[PDB]
Amino acid sequence: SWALSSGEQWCERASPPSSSCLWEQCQLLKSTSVFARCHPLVDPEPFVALCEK
Amino acid sequence: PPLHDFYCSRLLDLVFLLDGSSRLSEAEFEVLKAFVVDMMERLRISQKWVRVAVVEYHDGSHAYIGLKDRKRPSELRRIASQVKYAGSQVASTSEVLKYTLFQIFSKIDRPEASRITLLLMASQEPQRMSRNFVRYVQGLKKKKVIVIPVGIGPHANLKQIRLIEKQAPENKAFVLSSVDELEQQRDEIVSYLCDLAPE
Repeated sequence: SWALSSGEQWCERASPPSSSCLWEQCQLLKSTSVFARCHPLVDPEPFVALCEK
Repeated sequence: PPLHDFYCSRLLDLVFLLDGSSRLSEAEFEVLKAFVVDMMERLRISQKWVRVAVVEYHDGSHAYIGLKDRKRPSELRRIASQVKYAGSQVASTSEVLKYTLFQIFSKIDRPEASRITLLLMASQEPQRMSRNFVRYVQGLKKKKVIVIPVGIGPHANLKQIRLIEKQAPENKAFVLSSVDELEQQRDEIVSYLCDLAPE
């Protein structure tokens, strides 16, 4: 809904990619000591979820 | 003479358990030393009112200041700031608990005050070394001792935390994510300790 078509470029409805998705290093956001300092400020759950994706 | 705002000038017996595992880096261990120094700075440090003892455990107790020691509080500050960084690969909560139960608090001579142990865990003791953990916690409970676990780091064993609380009415856990939170919660911790004031 926020696409801005130009004269030479015309917007087309973008759709979610048609694809199908163990490293698991994303756990560092909640396991490493340095990262965990942020847990009081910002919840790492969304970030780790995006990392899993 | 309170340095900034607080002076818990009441009969008390206090022991610290600065962790010596490698999980707390050199800077983190220095922050912990700053915590303990700034903590005792706001207490009436004297055998008459407050007894302070720092016991670094790196798989073996390394008591630098004993609760029986009688020296100038400035000297105690200096010693606390001078606690060396062990940097051991594995600490032992059970070992330090046994040390405090048998060799530090086993010869009651001042019931006027209370017994409080600040277990500042920052690493997971191997399960093979946790055979007598509950036994020592209960034994300290019999001796009128309140254990205040502090889960400093993310690796701080949390199963033992709230398990010390489970086997006691007053055992309160202060689970933190980093040593930085110690400065934030210093006032809260000293307040909580002074709620259980022996007067």
